Amino acid sequence: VSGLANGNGATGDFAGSNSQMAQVGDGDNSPLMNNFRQYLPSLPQSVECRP
Amino acid sequence: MPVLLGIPLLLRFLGFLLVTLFGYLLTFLKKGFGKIAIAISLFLALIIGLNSILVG
Repeated sequence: VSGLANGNGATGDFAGSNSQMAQVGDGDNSPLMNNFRQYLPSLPQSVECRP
Repeated sequence: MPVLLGIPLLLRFLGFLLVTLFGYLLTFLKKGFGKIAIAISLFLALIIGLNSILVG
């Protein structure tokens, strides 16, 4: 239960949730919340000012 | 106070099992107070961790 939170891993009966907890993620990168990023509205960029 | 030939050894044995079993309960108590040490540590480490991302 400590290894499914530290990110060290779990061996036993808690060995199925080691692939469910890889989808959650670690830090800022989350495989689950990066599925939403192929569908982001395309906003224009920033260029210098022309009259 | 006269007694039979085996009674004094039944009375010494019924207090060996008790001290052994009361010895195991102690071992397990101490283990469970170690879980609440791991738990607290974890929580405070996840807080200190988020801080370092956000301020960056």
